[PDB]
Formats: sequence, structure tokens, C-alpha cells
Amino acid sequence: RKVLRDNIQGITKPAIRRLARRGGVKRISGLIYEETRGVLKVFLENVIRDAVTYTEHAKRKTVTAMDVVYALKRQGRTLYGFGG
Amino acid sequence: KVLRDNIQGITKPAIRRLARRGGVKRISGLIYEETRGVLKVFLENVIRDAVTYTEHAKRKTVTAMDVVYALKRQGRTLYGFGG
Amino acid sequence: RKESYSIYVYKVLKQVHPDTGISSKAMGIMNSFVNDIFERIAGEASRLAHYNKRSTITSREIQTAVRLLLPGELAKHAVSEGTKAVTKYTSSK
Amino acid sequence: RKESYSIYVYKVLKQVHPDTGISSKAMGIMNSFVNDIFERIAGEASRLAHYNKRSTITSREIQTAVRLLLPGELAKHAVSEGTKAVTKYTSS
Amino acid sequence: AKSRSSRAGLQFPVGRVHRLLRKGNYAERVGAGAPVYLAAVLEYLTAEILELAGNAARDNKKTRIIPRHLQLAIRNDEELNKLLGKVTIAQGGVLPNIQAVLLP
Amino acid sequence: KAKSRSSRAGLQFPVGRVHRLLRKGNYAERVGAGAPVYLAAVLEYLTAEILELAGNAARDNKKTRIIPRHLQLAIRNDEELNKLLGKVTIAQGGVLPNIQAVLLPK
Amino acid sequence: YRPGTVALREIRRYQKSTELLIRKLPFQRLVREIAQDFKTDLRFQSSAVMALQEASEAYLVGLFEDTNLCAIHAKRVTIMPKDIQLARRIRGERA
Amino acid sequence: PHRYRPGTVALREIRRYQKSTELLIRKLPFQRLVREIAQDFKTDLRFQSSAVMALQEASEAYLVGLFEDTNLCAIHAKRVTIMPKDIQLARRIRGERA
Ligand SMILES: [Cl-]
Ligand SMILES: [Cl-]
Ligand SMILES: [Cl-]
Ligand SMILES: [Cl-]
Ligand SMILES: [Cl-]
Ligand SMILES: [Cl-]
Ligand SMILES: [Cl-]
Ligand SMILES: [Cl-]
Ligand SMILES: [Cl-]
Ligand SMILES: [Cl-]
Ligand SMILES: [Cl-]
Ligand SMILES: [Cl-]
Ligand SMILES: [Cl-]
Ligand SMILES: [Cl-]
Ligand SMILES: [Cl-]
Ligand SMILES: [Cl-]
Ligand SMILES: [Cl-]
Ligand SMILES: [Cl-]
Ligand SMILES: [Cl-]
Ligand SMILES: [Cl-]
Ligand SMILES: [Cl-]
Ligand SMILES: [Cl-]
Repeated sequence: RKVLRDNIQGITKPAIRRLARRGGVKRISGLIYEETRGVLKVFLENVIRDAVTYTEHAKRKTVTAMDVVYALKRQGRTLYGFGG
Repeated sequence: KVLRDNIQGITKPAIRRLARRGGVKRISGLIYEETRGVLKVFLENVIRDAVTYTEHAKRKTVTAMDVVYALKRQGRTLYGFGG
Repeated sequence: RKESYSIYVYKVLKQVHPDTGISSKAMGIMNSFVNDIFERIAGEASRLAHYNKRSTITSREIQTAVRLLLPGELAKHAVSEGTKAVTKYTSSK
Repeated sequence: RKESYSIYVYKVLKQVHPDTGISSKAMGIMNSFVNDIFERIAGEASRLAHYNKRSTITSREIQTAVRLLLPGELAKHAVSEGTKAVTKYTSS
Repeated sequence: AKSRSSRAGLQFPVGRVHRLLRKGNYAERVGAGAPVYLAAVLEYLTAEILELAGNAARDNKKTRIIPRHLQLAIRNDEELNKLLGKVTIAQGGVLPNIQAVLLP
Repeated sequence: KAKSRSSRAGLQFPVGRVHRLLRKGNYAERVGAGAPVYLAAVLEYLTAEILELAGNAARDNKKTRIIPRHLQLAIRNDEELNKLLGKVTIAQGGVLPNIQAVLLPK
Repeated sequence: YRPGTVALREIRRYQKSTELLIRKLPFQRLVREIAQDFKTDLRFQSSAVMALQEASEAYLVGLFEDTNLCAIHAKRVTIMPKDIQLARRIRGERA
Repeated sequence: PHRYRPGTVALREIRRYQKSTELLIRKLPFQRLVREIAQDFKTDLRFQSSAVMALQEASEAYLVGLFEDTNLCAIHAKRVTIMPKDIQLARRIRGERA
């Protein structure tokens, strides 16, 4: 129990670069790292908000993989591999 | 054999107007044919599904609702034809 | 084939804009809207009940469906209206 | 909370590649794949039954749903495969 | 209040909504509160779009809402726009808007 | 001992289980006897197609055990499967090796 | 006036309008032709043809909007096929 | 082929990463971001590890997909360097900020 803060900063320049590389990007402007952090936070907040809604609906305190899969499906994304 | 090319019935000025409604200021002469191509693909996909609904129901007349159901299959929701 | 809610849409229109009318084409759009939202909410409530192995769809499933389907702010208002109606309905059981 | 089809996917794998195996991570993906498709097909068959005021989902709704949901050739073979199955089941 | 709608303080049809929920392949059973909650949400969202389309009608000196006003109301409201993002309103047109770079 | 419904239909996928799953989901008031046979057959066919292509992808990489990566390669390299699964993310599937020509040297 | 001035005038006029822009009959004949290649002897309720046209026109205008953004992005004011292709690739409509 | 300039390096990197399937964001920091975000929505909320991993697989798949579209946008402007406007255009057309 500690108030977490500023962890968006854990999404580092090298992590972001590795992601762009997998995405086939050959060169990266220095301004994309902060931009990327912003889009990632939006995506995560939305998915996490929905996953917890499923969690609380079921009156649980522990978010499960299936709660996330349902939440992603909500965003029109189908995730394979976590139905176990 | 016979010539079935009704897609050419879709006019250049009609396409120009659609593009203007879409806020386009200047149009290359090449986009007209390109536009006919994507429109034909769009209609083929929706009409194929609409008639699949019609046949399934063992009907011969495609209804507005068949098109609406077909549009939904395409991720598009159309309002106004449920009456 | 789709439900008609014309009479109700019309009554709501009189409450919010007493001296404004609505055209037949607009009423058709409104009917499509109501049917669409009804289906999205029931559909998600059905998924919730099955996900939780619940045989009954209750107001809790409708409420959760609403929070999942509507953008944040709008959901707050809808949830409040939903809750109020249920409260009045019970207090007058 | 989702169905496991592992045994069955193992059996099919051997009919197709007796030689090759499959990791558990991959089996997890195959299970997600079967449940997904099962759900898409049944959901659409349900919609079809409702649209036509029919109380029963039959192999006809399943077939139409398959036509609507699968792309081109994959839909043709699936329909063919479904039909064969029902034909043989009906006979035997 | 005699009807279920009346008992709930609503204009939308509670009885009818209960019937539609039961008739629709949603669950084995449907509790009594489900349709009142759903009817209330439908009524509220209906009031929202009507309030806003009504305003748009006035902004053009009209006294009758037509599809165009429903489209203007939805597209000018961030929340309704998100809710109805894949919806096409027959005869609604688009929002008047030109990219700045295109103006002289 | 009774012959399984799958057996009678010439399938590996569980007709009996499929019929029960169809009833558990409340998709309609009733579920006809042929529905689960047709459905089971489609699930099997699709499973066979993917295993087929994935097994291949595993060979092309001197591998004998199919992993997520192979399923991804099989799906993304098949025009119809790739369209069927366009909004699907395969965990640990990676991406197809592909660089825009414009970025490669002359 | 300048073609630019005329174009801008047209945008304002068509963005204020809600009327369908493709001709009724030519659209109807297009629909019939396509349906014919799937199942012959098929007829269309007239409101079904209209639903198709309202959807087809909404779709195309939506596509022109994205197409336009793609032209502006490349510092051009003239849309070209490559703009439509980029928009469609990103919308996921093609490959 | 240019010989070992930064471009040659970027290209080796693209090949390296398009070949692997491992997650690219460090796991503990990602987990901390997830928990931090959840602190708003609710106090005393726990995440199963596979739920965190599910979120990470989905987040990275989303980001690299976004970067692929972004890259096409940059290439469209006859550019090889991606910039914020490329991301914003891709998102606009995707309907994420349309
Ligand atoms: Cl950093
Ligand atoms: Cl770089
Ligand atoms: Cl799953
Ligand atoms: Cl025309
Ligand atoms: Cl022009
Ligand atoms: Cl009140
Ligand atoms: Cl009532
Ligand atoms: Cl209830
Ligand atoms: Cl069973
Ligand atoms: Cl059973
Ligand atoms: Cl049957
Ligand atoms: Cl391959
Ligand atoms: Cl390559
Ligand atoms: Cl549409
Ligand atoms: Cl230009
Ligand atoms: Cl071009
Ligand atoms: Cl294209
Ligand atoms: Cl990893
Ligand atoms: Cl932690
Ligand atoms: Cl995903
Ligand atoms: Cl550059
Ligand atoms: Cl920029």
C-alpha cells in the first residue's frame, strides 16, 4: 500500500524504440516518445476501466485474465491465449 | 459476352459532389475510376450479405431490413429504415 | 419488424421542447436509435449473466451493461436515471 | 472459464502432421480460436433465428451464418464439410 | 400510478420492455427491475438527443426536428458522437467544416 | 456401448459437447439435432486448416513443435485466414517480417 | 472566379445539403446488376435500394474526408489515388 | 547497401525485432503502470499475473500496429522519420480521435 506515481515514465525511450522497430519504423523523431506515452496511457486506462467493471460486477477484488479478455473484446479487440 | 458495366453509370459530377460534401477542394482526374472501384467493392460486399439474408428466409424480394442486417455485418449501423 | 416507440418519443419531445415538432423521417431515425441502444444493452447484459453463470438478467446487469457501453460522462447520467426509476418503482411496490 | 478442445485439436493435428507436436502456449491459442469461432457462428445463427421469428436453431441457420462470417473459399469448403457431416450422420 | 411505467415515473413502456427482454434470447429469466432500469435509460438518452436536436432546429429558425437536426446534435456533442460513432443517419448530411489550410 | 454422435458423423470434434454448449448459451429456445453436427464439422475443418499451415511454418524453420509464432505466421500469410482473424491478437505471435521497400537500400 | 474559389463555394453548398448526390436510376441499375451476379430473379424493395444508397453515399463521403486528410498530410491540396489507398489501408478495408 | 550508418543499424534492428516474439516493454515497470492506473478506479484492487500479462500483450500489439500505420503515414509524406503528426493522422483515420 503505497501511492504509485509517474510510472508512465517506466515506458522508456528504448522500449518505445524496440516497439517502433517491430513495427518496421526506420527512423524516429525525438518527439514521438512522449506522444507514445500519451496514447498508451489512454489505451490502458480504457481497457483497465472496463476490466475492473467486470471484476466489480462479479463482486470480486481480483482482476483476472478473462476480465481483461472481455474488456478487450469490448474495444473490438480479440485476444487469444488467455482462456486457460 | 454481353456488357454489364453499370458502375460507369456512376457519374463524374456525382463523384465530384460527394468529394465536396467530404470537404475536398481539388480532385485528380484519376480518382474517378479509383472511386468507382472502391464503390463497386463496397456494394458487392453489402449486397452479397443482404441477398444471403433474403435467400435464407426463402424470399425473392430483398427488403430494407435485409440491407440493414447486411450493413451491421459490415460494422455499419444504419438508422431510418426500420419502419 | 422493429418495435415502434413513436408515441413515447413524442411524449418526451413535449417535455423537453414543448413547441417543437418532429418529422416522420426524424421519428424513423429516433425509432432506429431506441432499438439499437435497447439491443446493445440487452446483448451486453446477456453476456454478463452468462459470464457469471446467472440465469436471470436483473437491473444490476443492465446497469453494468450501461457503464460498459456508454462513454463515461453520459453513463453517469444514465446510471442515475436508471437507479432513480428503480427506486421510485420499489418505494411504490 | 472457457471450453478446452485440446484433446480434439491434438487428434486433428495428428491426422494432418503425425510428425509434429504443439506447445501448451500454442494449444492455448487454438482453444481461444475455437471458442471465438464457435461464438461468432452461434451468435449469428441466433440473430438469424430471431430475425425470422424461428424458435429453433437448425443446421440451416448454422450454414447461413457460416456463409456470412467466413471469407470466400474458406466458406465454400466449410459449407461443404458441414454438409458432408450432416449427410453421413443422417445416413449412419 | 397504475401501470408499471407510472409507478416508475417514466414515459417509456416498462411492460413492453419486459416483454421484449423475455422474448429476445437474453437469459432464462428477466427480473422486474431490469425493464424499469432499461426503459429509464432509453427515455433519458431519447431526451438527450431530442433536447440537442431541438436546439439545432432553433439555431436555424425551424420549429420541426428533421434528420438533419438529429445529425447536427449528435456530431456536435462529444458524448453522443462517441456512442453513435458507427451510425449513419439517413438524410443527415455532415457537419459544415473545411480544413483551415484549404481556405484562402 | 453406444456409438458417439461424432463417430456417426465422421468427426473428431465433440458433437455431443457442442450441442450442450449451444443450449447453455441461450441462443434460441431450441437447438436442432443437425446444428451441432454442422457446427462441429466447421470447427474441425478450420482447426485442420490452421494446423496444416502452422505445421508447415514450423518445418520451414527447422522446428518440430508448433508454437504461437507458427500459428501467427500461418494466419498472416494466408489471405483468407488473415481476413477471418483481422481483429485478433495472438499472444507471443510476433509480427510478419516485412520492411517497406522505400526503406531498403537501392 | 478562381477554381479554388469555385471549389470552396461548392464545399459549402454540399456540406449544407443532405440530398442524395448520385442519380436514382443509375444507382438502382447498378444495384440490380450486382445482385444479378449472385442470384437471378431477385427483386429489391425500393426502400432497400434507398437504404443501400444512403449507406453507399455516407461511406464514400466518409472516405473522401480521410482521403483529404491524407492529401493535406503530404502538403498537397489535390487528392490522388494514393490518398484513397492510404486511407483504406489504415481503415483496414484492404490488403 | 550503405555500410553500417545509423540507417543500416535501424534496419538490422527492424529485422531483429520482427523476428522475435518476446514482450518489449520491461515487465515490472509495466506492472507498476497498470497498478498505478487502477488506483483511481478502486482502492484495494489486485491483479492476477496473467491479467497483467494479458494487458501487456494487448498493449504492445496495439502499439506496434499503430507504429505500422504511422510509418505508412510518414512514408506518404515522402519522409522516413516518423513524427507526432503521423501518429495523429493514423489515429484519426482509425477512429481513435477521428
Ligand atoms: Cl527513457
Ligand atoms: Cl531512430
Ligand atoms: Cl479465450
Ligand atoms: Cl450519377
Ligand atoms: Cl476539382
Ligand atoms: Cl428527476
Ligand atoms: Cl407499463
Ligand atoms: Cl431485477
Ligand atoms: Cl456435455
Ligand atoms: Cl444437451
Ligand atoms: Cl437441425
Ligand atoms: Cl507461413
Ligand atoms: Cl522485407
Ligand atoms: Cl451505413
Ligand atoms: Cl496539390
Ligand atoms: Cl497516385
Ligand atoms: Cl485502395
Ligand atoms: Cl516475453
Ligand atoms: Cl508491483
Ligand atoms: Cl488485443
Ligand atoms: Cl525523413
Ligand atoms: Cl509533428
